[PDB]
Amino acid sequence: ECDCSSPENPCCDAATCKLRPGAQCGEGLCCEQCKFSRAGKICRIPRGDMPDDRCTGQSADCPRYH
Amino acid sequence: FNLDVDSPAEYSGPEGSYFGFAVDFFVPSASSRMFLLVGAPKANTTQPGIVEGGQVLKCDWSSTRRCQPIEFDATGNRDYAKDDPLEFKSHQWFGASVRSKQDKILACAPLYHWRTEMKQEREPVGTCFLQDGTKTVEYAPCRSQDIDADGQGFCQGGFSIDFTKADRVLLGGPGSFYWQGQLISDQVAEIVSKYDPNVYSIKYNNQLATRTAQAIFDDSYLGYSVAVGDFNGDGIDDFVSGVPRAARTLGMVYIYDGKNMSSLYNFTGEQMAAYFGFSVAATDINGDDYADVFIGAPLFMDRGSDGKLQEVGQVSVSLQRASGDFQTTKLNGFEVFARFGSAIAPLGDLDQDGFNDIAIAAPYGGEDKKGIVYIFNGRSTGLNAVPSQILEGQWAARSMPPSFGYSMKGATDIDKNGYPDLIVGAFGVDRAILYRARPVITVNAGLEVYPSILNQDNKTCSLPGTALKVSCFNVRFCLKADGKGVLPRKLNFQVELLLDKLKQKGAIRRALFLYSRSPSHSKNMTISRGGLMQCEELIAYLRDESEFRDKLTPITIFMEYRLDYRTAADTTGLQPILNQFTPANISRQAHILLDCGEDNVCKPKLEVSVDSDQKKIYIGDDNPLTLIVKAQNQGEGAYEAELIVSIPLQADFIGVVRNNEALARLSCAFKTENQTRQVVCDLGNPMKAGTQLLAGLRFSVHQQSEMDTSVKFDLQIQSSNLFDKVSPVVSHKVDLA
Amino acid sequence: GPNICTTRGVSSCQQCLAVSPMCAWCSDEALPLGSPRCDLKENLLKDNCAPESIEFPVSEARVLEDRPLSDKQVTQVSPQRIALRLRPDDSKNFSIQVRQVEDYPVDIYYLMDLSYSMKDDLWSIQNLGTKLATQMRKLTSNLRIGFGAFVDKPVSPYMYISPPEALENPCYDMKTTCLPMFGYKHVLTLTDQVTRFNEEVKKQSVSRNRDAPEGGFDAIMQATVCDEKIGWRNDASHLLVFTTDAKTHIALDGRLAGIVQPNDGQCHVGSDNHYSASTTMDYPSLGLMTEKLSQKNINLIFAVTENVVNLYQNYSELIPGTTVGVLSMDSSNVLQLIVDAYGKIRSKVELEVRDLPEELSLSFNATCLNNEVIPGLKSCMGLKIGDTVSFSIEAKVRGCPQEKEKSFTIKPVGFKDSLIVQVTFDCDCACQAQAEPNSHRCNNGNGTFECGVCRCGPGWLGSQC
Ligand SMILES: *[C@@H]1O[C@H](CO)[C@@H](O[C@@H]2O[C@H](CO)[C@@H](O[C@@H]3O[C@H](CO[C@@H]4O[C@H](CO)[C@@H](O[C@H]5O[C@H](CO)[C@@H](O)[C@H](O)[C@@H]5O)[C@H](O)[C@@H]4O)[C@@H](O)[C@H](O[C@H]4O[C@H](CO)[C@@H](O)[C@H](O)[C@@H]4O)[C@@H]3O)[C@H](O)[C@H]2NC(C)=O)[C@H](O)[C@H]1NC(C)=O
Ligand SMILES: *[C@@H]1O[C@H](CO)[C@@H](O[C@@H]2O[C@H](CO)[C@@H](O[C@@H]3O[C@H](CO)[C@@H](O)[C@H](O)[C@@H]3O)[C@H](O)[C@H]2NC(C)=O)[C@H](O)[C@H]1NC(C)=O
Ligand SMILES: *[C@@H]1O[C@H](CO)[C@@H](O[C@@H]2O[C@H](CO)[C@@H](O[C@@H]3O[C@H](CO)[C@@H](O)[C@H](O)[C@@H]3O)[C@H](O)[C@H]2NC(C)=O)[C@H](O)[C@H]1NC(C)=O
Ligand SMILES: *[C@@H]1O[C@H](CO)[C@@H](O[C@@H]2O[C@H](CO)[C@@H](O)[C@H](O)[C@H]2NC(C)=O)[C@H](O)[C@H]1NC(C)=O
Ligand SMILES: *[C@@H]1O[C@H](CO)[C@@H](O[C@@H]2O[C@H](CO)[C@@H](O)[C@H](O)[C@H]2NC(C)=O)[C@H](O)[C@H]1NC(C)=O
Ligand SMILES: *[C@@H]1O[C@H](CO)[C@@H](O[C@@H]2O[C@H](CO)[C@@H](O)[C@H](O)[C@H]2NC(C)=O)[C@H](O)[C@H]1NC(C)=O
Ligand SMILES: *[C@@H]1O[C@H](CO)[C@@H](O[C@@H]2O[C@H](CO)[C@@H](O)[C@H](O)[C@H]2NC(C)=O)[C@H](O)[C@H]1NC(C)=O
Ligand SMILES: *[C@@H]1O[C@H](CO)[C@@H](O)[C@H](O)[C@H]1NC(C)=O
Ligand SMILES: *[C@@H]1O[C@H](CO)[C@@H](O)[C@H](O)[C@H]1NC(C)=O
Ligand SMILES: [Ca+2]
Ligand SMILES: [Ca+2]
Ligand SMILES: [Ca+2]
Ligand SMILES: [Ca+2]
Ligand SMILES: [Ca+2]
Ligand SMILES: [Ca+2]
Ligand SMILES: [Ca+2]
Repeated sequence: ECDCSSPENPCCDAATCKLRPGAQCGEGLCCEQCKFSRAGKICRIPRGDMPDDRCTGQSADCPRYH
Repeated sequence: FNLDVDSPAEYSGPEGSYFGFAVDFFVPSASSRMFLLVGAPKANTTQPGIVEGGQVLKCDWSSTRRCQPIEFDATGNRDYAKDDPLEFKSHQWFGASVRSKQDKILACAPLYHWRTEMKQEREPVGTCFLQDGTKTVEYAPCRSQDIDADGQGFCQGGFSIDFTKADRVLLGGPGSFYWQGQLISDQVAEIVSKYDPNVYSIKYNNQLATRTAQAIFDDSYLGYSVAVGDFNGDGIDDFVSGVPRAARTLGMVYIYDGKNMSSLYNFTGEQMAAYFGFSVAATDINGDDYADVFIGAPLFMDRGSDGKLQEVGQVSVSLQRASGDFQTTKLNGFEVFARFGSAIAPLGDLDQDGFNDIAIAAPYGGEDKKGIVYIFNGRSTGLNAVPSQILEGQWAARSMPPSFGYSMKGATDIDKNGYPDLIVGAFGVDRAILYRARPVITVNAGLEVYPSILNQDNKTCSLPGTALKVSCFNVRFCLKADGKGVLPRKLNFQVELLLDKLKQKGAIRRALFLYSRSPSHSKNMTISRGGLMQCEELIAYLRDESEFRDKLTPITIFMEYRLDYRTAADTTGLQPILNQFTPANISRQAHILLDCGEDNVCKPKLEVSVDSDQKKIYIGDDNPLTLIVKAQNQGEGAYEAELIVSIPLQADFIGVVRNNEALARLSCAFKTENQTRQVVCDLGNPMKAGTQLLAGLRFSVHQQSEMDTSVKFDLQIQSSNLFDKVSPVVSHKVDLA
Repeated sequence: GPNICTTRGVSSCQQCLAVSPMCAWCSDEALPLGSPRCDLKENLLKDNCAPESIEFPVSEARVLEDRPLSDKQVTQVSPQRIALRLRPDDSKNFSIQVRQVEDYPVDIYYLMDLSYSMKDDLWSIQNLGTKLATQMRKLTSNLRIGFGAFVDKPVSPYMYISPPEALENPCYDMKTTCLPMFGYKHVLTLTDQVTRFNEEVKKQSVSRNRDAPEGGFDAIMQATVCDEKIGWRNDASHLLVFTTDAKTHIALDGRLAGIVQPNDGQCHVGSDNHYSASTTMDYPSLGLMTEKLSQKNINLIFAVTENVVNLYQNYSELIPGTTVGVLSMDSSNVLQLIVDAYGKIRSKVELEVRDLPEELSLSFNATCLNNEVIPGLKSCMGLKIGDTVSFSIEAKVRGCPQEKEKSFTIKPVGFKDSLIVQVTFDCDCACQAQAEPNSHRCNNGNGTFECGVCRCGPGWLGSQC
């Protein structure tokens, strides 16, 4: 029921372990300063002839575009 | 320079079998016979259901040049289940890498494919077969359970293999961990003992392997080439590996500790896509017991004469020092698109001088792109940048380039003559060629002459036939030859003595032998190896003191010795060779005694003067004109002294005045050579000091152009001396009336 | 006074005209016998010869069509119809101006990386192709465009050779569908159909292989050396646009796949539009690639993604004459490189003469951009669209033929327009048309009388027979 796994994460309020106002994420490769990364941003360089894993712009984790 | 190229031992394999792709020597420790280990990765074997699996053939050198395959594996593809082939030996390229220790033979199949133990796949893990004479085991380090592209599934083990001094096998697979590459080292005894056909993922104890790295190291191809040498304090062999695609395709060479596979030192290329690390060699080239690293970059492009990049190839020579320092130099290729740094093969001490040598091959060089091999001799300061011998391919391309020099092996004495041999494989024409090093004979030739200053007056020498008692001088020449390896005790030399060298251009010859009476004398020698200076005495006599042209040019004595080459080791005639960096001739200088002061050179002072005695001639007549010339040398001896009277287009010479005793009867001549007519008169050879000449020359003048107003002569004395050989030019004028 | 006219042209009027350009003839009977009939026009006037009886035709140039050189049918050579009247043994000079106003012919071949790593760049490369076609259509009016594709060498370990369902569908292991792997595929020949190019570009889809490096240099070499297949035009500027998003396989990489045969630079694209030597020949080296590009006069352009921009910039440093651009959602960088490459095109005006009469001779003075007259030169270099060059051509004819009319075409090499002439050789006098057949007027003799003078036949060597 907590948006941040680590209780010490500043992106989430310590009182209710929920996201503080103005913040949308607390962890992830597509998460920057408690905010989602811009859509289309490369976040996972793959191995071999594979397409890059991008940022959806609405989540904090890279989708499996493998 | 001592490799025998006229009659090399040529071996041939099946057509299209890539025979000669890998070459090696087989020197069993229990037999006196040696064999050539030639790999044919595309040869057709007798394995049931296997097409072009490849094979390794041992070739007898003693006679018949026969090559017979070694049966490392006679069974076909194993089955994981009823209908489930466990392995795929077709086109496995077995024989692409052959290595041999005393009794062990290591042959590998880099393109050998395996169906893993989890899912039906075809992964080129690569496999090797280690044969210890009687027991043949299978070594597949990359056939482990870490099987994928990110594991060892595409390792292609056995792409490069090597043997360490401590009975260890260094194996390189450039496909491991998404083509990062891997080095795997195992003890031979462990490989033999731990073998079991039922288990395919055999785990060997005391195995040294490089682990996976970060994803930015992918496609580096570590293990493309391998080498072994010692690069730290202990005696264990460290692992030199070429990484030709590392550092953003710049190329790198990794040196790993041979004890725990720890990184030791790094080399990096200077140009991209040059394949720095295609071939690596480790040998001591300056003979100080520190192994040096030779790295080939066959695709290197250097700046040409016009500033354009040309692909010539390059080899980097790094000399190991007492500390971890390396002294790196570069060896650029000689022909464009020849791939100079393709193969580097240590030759050992090919000429038994004291420093190991190395062979570098450009397999696409030479005429018709046949292939070329360069031999470089090591020196105390490193490697000689100028190759001493050139080996050329002699087979034209059939469908693919002959690739003569794509693989070479050396440093093994196959004929027991004391010098290492060299096998060159041209897999394009399916050929393996063995080059035998010839014995090198070092000759210390001397030429001693009795005192170089010869006195023409000193004539205390008798003569045959006439006994004219003319001067003579002696010549003594000594010959000793020594060499290493198999060589008969007595060597036949023929020596020729030629007098008046550097002066024999169809002119006269002054120094003649007392008995032969000829300037050229030839004598045959039968000298022994390691013997004393065999010296012989000859007598040469000079000509008459007033016979030859001059006494200023020194007499040069030329001796030319050459080795009689019917000196065979009763093995198809392997003739010896003379050392390349030795003087094949020796020349001494003899001078003629001439009183020329303390400086040993005659420096004359030449003066010329003339009076008119007529001071006027009339135009219309042929007027007899006599010029009184005084030629004096107040300096030292003037050799070949003559005065030059360059008369104009008007007059001509009549004769010397002989009706009076106050003047001389000089021998005079009319010359017209080289656009100018002039009168010469001999003044004495030599023209002694303080000698004052006075003579007259009669002429006849008839004017050319009606407005001339004068007749001008020019007088000058010249000699063949080297300094102050000419008098000041004096111009005498006679006025027309 | 006595001159070459008085010594060579005294025979009759046509020979006098043939002697020298400044020789003049008198056809007045008032002139007493003894005074020269062929001399200077000023000399004839001094010799009270009738001006109407003086036949002195001066060689001159009569321009007929002189519509000015067009600016940006277009008029590219002025004048375009010049009439030449040349008396025998005379030289006349005329001036022409050549201006390059037609747009440059450009051939663009587009190489697409159709590997699986390009699944997120397929839209970018297709948009780049369409924008390339549009930009050169708006830049030059003589554009020929085409494209091809590559993945890598179709052999292990690059290909997915297992399971058997992975041969026709390399994405079988990941439970998706992709095109089978190929080495190089020539899809569209160089054509002027931009709509066809756009349709074929948009129809493309990606394939799959195993390792990150790709066989794009094989495709580059094949497109460079297969002139007939690609459609390169000899008299045009060739641009090869190479698109990729990863590292590239280079020479000696094929030893892992079992390929040890070096690339020989020959063409191996058959009727199936496929690189047939992909699985047997190694990847090309940078030296061979540069040599082939220089030989075929092809301007390589790297349109690569940001992650490989530095790598391909260093590659282009190793390959002189190559530019690198960033492939992205917008094609501004590659389009700017294309614009610069088009602007670096320089044209040469090589003068050629066709069916020139043997008796006629030509001399050429070139007034290039240096504004320095260089005699003996007829082909200036450099030049741009709109830029003009001028030539001074002097025509000399040895004697005169019996054709009485000759015409030759002066054309600049590679130019649609041309300049024609009408060389009307005088070779005779106007009074000769009113000649008298024989005898009659020429006294009692039976010679022939024309142009106020008589010239008898054989035997009669008198002035008037
Ligand atoms: C000759 O050239 C060779 C090639 O350049 C040199 O070899 C390279 O040496 C590097 C050190 O000098 C070495 O970097 C070290 O790599 C190890 C690998 O362990 C890792 O373990 C991680 C967990 O399993 C995984 O990667 C983690 O870290 C990376 C960032 O590096 C992250 O991106 C990953 O997501 C993951 O979190 C891997 O599985 C990998 O196996 C590292 O442990 C080392 O870390 C040390 O340094 C960092 C600071 O950079 C410290 O914070 C840390 O605490 C450690 O002290 C190093 O990064 C290269 O791997 C290696 N590459 C190759 C191909 O050999 C060689 O050294 C040179 N020799 C000479 C004599 O010049
Ligand atoms: C080793 O033995 C195999 C026998 O399986 C040889 O492979 C065979 O090579 C011939 C060429 O001489 C192939 O014939 C080819 O047939 C195709 C039509 O299928 C035709 O287009 C070609 O022009 C050619 O005639 C034959 O198919 C092939 N058999 C296979 C691959 O199973 C191989 O050449 C031998 N290699 C050596 C080094 O001896
Ligand atoms: C005039 O010419 C004669 C040549 O017939 C000179 O006689 C030779 O002179 C050499 C040295 O100039 C001497 O040879 C010596 O032989 C002894 C052994 O007896 C050896 O130990 C010495 O090292 C040296 O080689 C010797 O006097 C004589 N040799 C022969 C073979 O005739 C003579 O010296 C000349 N005199 C002058 C004034 O130039
Ligand atoms: C692998 O072997 C090397 C050399 O045999 C070891 O390197 C030495 O390590 C000790 C202790 O860490 C140091 O005191 C020495 O200075 C090192 N010698 C060098 C770097 O030349 C290394 O520790 C061994 N183990 C590994 C690499 O895990
Ligand atoms: C004498 O020996 C010298 C070497 O000690 C050689 O003379 C050279 O011959 C090579 C090969 O033709 C030439 O490239 C050199 O220019 C020569 N140098 C000199 C000093 O002549 C040769 O072996 C012998 N030459 C003669 C004339 O006997
Ligand atoms: C392309 O070439 C440039 C120039 O050599 C490389 O930039 C160098 O990168 C190294 C990284 O080890 C630095 O140490 C140098 O200082 C850099 N020099 C300059 C002038 O920038 C660049 O890394 C190369 N990139 C690729 C992908 O090969
Ligand atoms: C090319 O230019 C040269 C130089 O202007 C011309 O040569 C001149 O010809 C005129 C007329 O005969 C002379 O008066 C000048 O003295 C010449 N100058 C020189 C330096 O030669 C030449 O006629 C021109 N040719 C053409 C075809 O235009
Ligand atoms: C020396 O050898 C040559 C050639 O081998 C021979 O002609 C000559 O007779 C020999 N001289 C003597 C003295 O044997
Ligand atoms: C021919 O050259 C002369 C110079 O000798 C020049 O005056 C004249 O204009 C030229 N002819 C033409 C048609 O320009
Ligand atoms: Ca060691
Ligand atoms: Ca050393
Ligand atoms: Ca040596
Ligand atoms: Ca030997
Ligand atoms: Ca002196
Ligand atoms: Ca991509
Ligand atoms: Ca690939």
